[PDB]
Amino acid sequence: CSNLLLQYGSFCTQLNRALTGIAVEQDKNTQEVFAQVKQIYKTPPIKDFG
Amino acid sequence: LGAENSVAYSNNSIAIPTNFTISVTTEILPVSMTKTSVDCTMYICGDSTE
Amino acid sequence: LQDVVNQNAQALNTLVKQLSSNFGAISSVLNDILSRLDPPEAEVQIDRLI
Ligand SMILES: *[C@@H]1O[C@H](CO)[C@@H](O)[C@H](O)[C@H]1NC(C)=O
Ligand SMILES: *[C@@H]1O[C@H](CO)[C@@H](O)[C@H](O)[C@H]1NC(C)=O
Repeated sequence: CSNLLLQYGSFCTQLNRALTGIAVEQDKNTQEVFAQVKQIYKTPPIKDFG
Repeated sequence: LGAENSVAYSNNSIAIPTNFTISVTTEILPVSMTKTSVDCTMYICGDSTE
Repeated sequence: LQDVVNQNAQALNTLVKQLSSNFGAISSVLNDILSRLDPPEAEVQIDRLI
C-alpha cells in the first residue's frame, strides 16, 4: 500500500501542511485574543473597593 | 508570561503622567493576490484531439 | 506580505509537478500513450489520467 500511494503525487504532504497550518493558526488566535499586555499584574489584597 | 509587576492600590492616591512621547508603529495589511488564470483543456490534454 | 506570495508560488509549483505522475498508468506522458497504444484500449488509461 505504501508503494502504491507513491504514484499519487504529494497528496499526503498537502494534507499534512494544511492541517499543520490549521494547528498553528488556532494557537495564534489564542495568543492574540488573550495576551495583549506584557506586564502580569499582581492582585492587590481586596480591602476597600469602594 | 512576563516580568512581574504590582501597583499600590489605595483610595486616597492618584498617579498622573507629567511627560509624553509621540511614538510611531507600522501595520502591514495584504490587499490582493496574484490574478491567476488557468486554461482547462490545454492543461488537461495538451494538443491531442482524442 | 511574503507569506501570500510564497504560498501561491508553492501551490502552483505543486500543481505543475502533479503532471509527472503516472496515476497507475503505463506512462506519465499522454503522447507516449497515444504512440504506444491504439484507441480501442487506450481510453481506459486516458480516463484515469483525466
Ligand atoms: C479608604 O478611605 C477611608 C475614608 O473613610 C479610610 O478610612 C480608609 O483607611 C481608606 N482605605 C485605605 C487608606 O486603604
Ligand atoms: C520631557 O521629555 C523630553 C524628551 O527628552 C525632555 O526633553 C523634557 O526635558 C522632559 N520634560 C520633563 C522631564 O519635565
